[PDB]
Amino acid sequence: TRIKKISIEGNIAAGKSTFVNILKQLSEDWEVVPEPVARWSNTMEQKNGGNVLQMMYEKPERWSFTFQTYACLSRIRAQLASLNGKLKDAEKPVLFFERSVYSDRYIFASNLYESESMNETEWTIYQDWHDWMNNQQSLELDGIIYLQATPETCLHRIYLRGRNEEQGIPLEYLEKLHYKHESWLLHRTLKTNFDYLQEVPILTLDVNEDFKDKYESLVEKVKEFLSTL
Amino acid sequence: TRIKKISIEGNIAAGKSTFVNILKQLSEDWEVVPEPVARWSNTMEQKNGGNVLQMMYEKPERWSFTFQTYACLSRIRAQLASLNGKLKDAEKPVLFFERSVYSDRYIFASNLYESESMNETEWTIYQDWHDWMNNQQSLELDGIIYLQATPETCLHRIYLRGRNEEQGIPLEYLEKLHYKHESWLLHRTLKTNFDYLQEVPILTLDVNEDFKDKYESLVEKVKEFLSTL
Ligand SMILES: Cc1ccc(-c2ccc(CCN3CCN(C)CC3)cc2)cc1Nc1nc(-c2nccc(N)n2)cs1
Ligand SMILES: Cc1ccc(-c2ccc(CCN3CCN(C)CC3)cc2)cc1Nc1nc(-c2nccc(N)n2)cs1
Ligand SMILES: O=c1ccn([C@@H]2O[C@H](COP(=O)(O)OP(=O)(O)O)[C@@H](O)[C@H]2O)c(=O)[nH]1
Ligand SMILES: O=c1ccn([C@@H]2O[C@H](COP(=O)(O)OP(=O)(O)O)[C@@H](O)[C@H]2O)c(=O)[nH]1
Ligand code: NA
Ligand code: NA
Repeated sequence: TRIKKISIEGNIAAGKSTFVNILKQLSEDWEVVPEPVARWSNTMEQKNGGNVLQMMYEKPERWSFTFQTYACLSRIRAQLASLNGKLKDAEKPVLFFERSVYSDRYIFASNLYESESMNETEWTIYQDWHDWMNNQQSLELDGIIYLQATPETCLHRIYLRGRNEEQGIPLEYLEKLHYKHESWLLHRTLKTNFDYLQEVPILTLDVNEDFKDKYESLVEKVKEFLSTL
Repeated sequence: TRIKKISIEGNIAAGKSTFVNILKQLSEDWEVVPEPVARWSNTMEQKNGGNVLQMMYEKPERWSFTFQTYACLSRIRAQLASLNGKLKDAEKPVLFFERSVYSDRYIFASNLYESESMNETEWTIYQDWHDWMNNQQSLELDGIIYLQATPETCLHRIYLRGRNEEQGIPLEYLEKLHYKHESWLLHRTLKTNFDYLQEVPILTLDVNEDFKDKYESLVEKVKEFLSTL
């Protein structure tokens, strides 16, 4: 029938990839679109993405615009392709997106503008492109699952995941991203050019406690949430 | 009925803007989409474009990717808007595009890559974005009118038009762009990811002689060309 689209949102190393790969396995009606940036961080997209990530570590204020535009186009095409290719013989089809087009802009790109890694012209061009690129759209979300963790939990999980380039990320940065997610998804204080988002259902899940071998209660809340949509 | 789409192609100051504003007036069935870059060179797009042009004059190797992506998105939306808003009560509707999506990539963006104003990653990202952005398309061309002028004619016409920032453009640069237009539109030696372009009809017009008050013979060739499409 109609595929349900659910974004999984959360800070760096909150556990979105872990959670998505749990969900993947529990039902033939449940599919997953991993975040392109996540995969680049692990082929022509993969080659461009690896180069942009490395370039960004050196000089965020030169590459933030290029990076954000490509990260968002790569997400849009990977999401469209899952919508068109998968779950068509399924009865209650669900697509779980690792993050969204809205996190790209209102979390990451916004944060880079706010750090002066994009200048006003780059941020304005980026918003114009984003506003327009997302009309020329059937990616509209049925609901958002927020994986809520403390900055400290995420900082610990960055250490656990043990990526060289990430070991430098400081608590202060994560506390910034955390704050943006609280404003957007909990207090719902964040305005956007996407009217329907104000009324989109949000499930908030506390993932401060390890869930890798103990996720039944989280999946129960996901199944209840899905029944309301 | 079905709007016919014709790109007007030519080197800098060949006379495309002059020619398009002649055509505009000759028929209620004839509409024109000026090139966004041309208008920026004369409002939020206008403000972004002015800033990007000025930034480009200072540092082409920093802004070529940002400039080319925005110039092409601005063209795509201005072309789409003319296709959807105009010529609907008209019997033999024609839209004349000042340049195309194909000149953006195969002339300008290509030329900037070739001058090392874009690095390989920027050029590859740009081509990926272009390939994909132009599927998510009803802008396909019925025919191309090539306004063919010598580099010297164009250099003279840059002096005539008398834009401060352009008075620095050297013959060598124009000879480069000229060569690209000859390869693409005359010898048809240039390959592209747009199969149909190999078979698109091209009218070549010599505009070395001033036509502003003497254009009847050119318009006669345009009307004959249109009757074949
Ligand atoms: C790879 C990489 C390299 C570098 C950076 C980075 C480093 C430092 C700073 C602060 C700059 N300061 C300059 C001086 N000032 C005084 C203070 C500030 C900002 C950024 C970040 C990333 N990853 C990102 N990943 C996304 C991302 N992830 C998913 C989705 C999506 N859309 N974007 C965004 S940044
Ligand atoms: C505004 C502006 C400022 C600057 C330039 C510019 C200047 C110099 C150079 C050569 C660099 N060199 C560096 C060192 N090397 C040794 C040799 C080379 C390249 C470029 C050009 C433009 N306009 C353009 N306009 C379009 C354009 N027009 C319509 C449509 C469309 N898509 N693009 C492209 S560039
Ligand atoms: O309940 C959890 C969730 C995550 N992790 C680990 O924490 C890191 C971050 O998880 P993930 O990469 O899924 O986070 P994402 O960036 O996708 O949110 C990884 O090493 C996980 O194996 C964990 O040990 N227990
Ligand atoms: O037959 C012509 C065509 C053009 N021009 C002048 O040459 C310059 C370049 O023309 P245009 O701006 O139309 O060129 P485009 O860049 O649009 O090709 C302008 O000053 C025109 O008025 C001219 O004097 N006679
Ligand atoms: Na599944
Ligand atoms: Na007209």
